[PDB]
Amino acid sequence: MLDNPFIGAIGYVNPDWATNVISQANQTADPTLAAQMRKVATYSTAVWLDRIAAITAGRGLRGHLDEALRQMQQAGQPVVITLVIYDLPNRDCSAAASNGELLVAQNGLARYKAEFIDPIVAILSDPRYAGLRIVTIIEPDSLPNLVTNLSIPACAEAQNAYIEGIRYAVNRLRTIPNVYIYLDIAHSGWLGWDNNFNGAVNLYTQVVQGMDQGFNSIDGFITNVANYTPLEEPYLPDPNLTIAGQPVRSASFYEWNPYFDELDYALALRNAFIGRGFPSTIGMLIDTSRNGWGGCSYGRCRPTGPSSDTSSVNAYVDGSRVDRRYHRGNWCNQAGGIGERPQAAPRSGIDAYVWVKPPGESDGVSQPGIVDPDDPNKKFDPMCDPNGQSRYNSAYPTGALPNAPHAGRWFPQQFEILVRNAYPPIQP
Ligand SMILES: [Ca+2]
Ligand SMILES: [Ca+2]
Ligand SMILES: [Ca+2]
Repeated sequence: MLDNPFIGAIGYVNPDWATNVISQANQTADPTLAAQMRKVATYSTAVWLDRIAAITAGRGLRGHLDEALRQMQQAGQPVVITLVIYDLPNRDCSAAASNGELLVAQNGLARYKAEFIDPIVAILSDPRYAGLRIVTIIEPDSLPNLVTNLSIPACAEAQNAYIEGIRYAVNRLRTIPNVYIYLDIAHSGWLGWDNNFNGAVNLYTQVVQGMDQGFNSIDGFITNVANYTPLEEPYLPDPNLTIAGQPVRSASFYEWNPYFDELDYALALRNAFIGRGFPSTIGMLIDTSRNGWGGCSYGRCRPTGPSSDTSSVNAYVDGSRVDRRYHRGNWCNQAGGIGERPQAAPRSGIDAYVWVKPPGESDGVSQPGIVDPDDPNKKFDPMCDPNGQSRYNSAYPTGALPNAPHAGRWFPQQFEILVRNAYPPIQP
């Protein structure tokens, strides 16, 4: 097994995603923007397995792997393909409504094992795929809920199913020598606060210790999956900097969380885990699909330096931060921009920047009353209401873009915004 599966391999390019990008480019009048979109279509994105049907629907898992083989033959070098394993029972428990098809109280764990993990493992075990590097991102929005959201019944009731399900997934995937396993661990705006950070380190250490190969059962962790938090806040590098008598982390946007960005957070987690007994061979991934924050939205353009307004900590932070969301918890259909392109080993301790969430795919439908004919499990979430307030702090708007289709479906208005706001900007 390699120390870093992203070194010496090219990323899988999903033709089904690229087809959507190119279709929009062909319908885009501005020749420069259209050319930028065509360039975007050449980049590598992860394949999401978000329900049992996803295993065989369309080209299916085998189809993507066969396509990866073709790209590998064509390129004359290894291909690394990223798969998102995302179907735990009581999935996304902190939402009032789960889009997940499996329920803990109705044989969810057992079905997760037999009908989701098992057939995935059988396909990945096919000797035909031995030449690939297969990266599996394990269950976004699962374990972090057990740190912060146990007050929510759906989360508290799912605890042991999450633990046993993730252990089962990793234990089975570890039997396949070219599978590289990264556990999802949210983002800095979720687990950055001291109590959450320590709670997460404790929890993930317990979860991994109980796996068959203990601390050797995984290859590392991933942050920022499907979120927008920047890699770096270059103009807020010191969370303890005093402005008007107070440290900048005390700003309303941060609420005393000292982690303003994903590099600080991912590297701190990695060091903490190594301190708990994980081998230094672990590496972190960060999803940079939508965290560039170029262009302008939410009443601001990207800052080009620390704010000149040192009159209050809020004025300073709000004028200095690259993440210009109204509130850090605003996760749905944000007017952000594409971030750093997928790349291997950008920093010591970081295995790669990856595009896990595929840019252009919706985070959720923007209003209730509309049922997805292909998945009646997908349900409107008020965080996606362009006219609504955040459920985490009602003083702030959701920031969600209007006219969004159901989650996973192509959202051309956001895709155009994501390309225009790319940082670094897309070059045709
Ligand atoms: Ca490694
Ligand atoms: Ca089965
Ligand atoms: Ca920083």
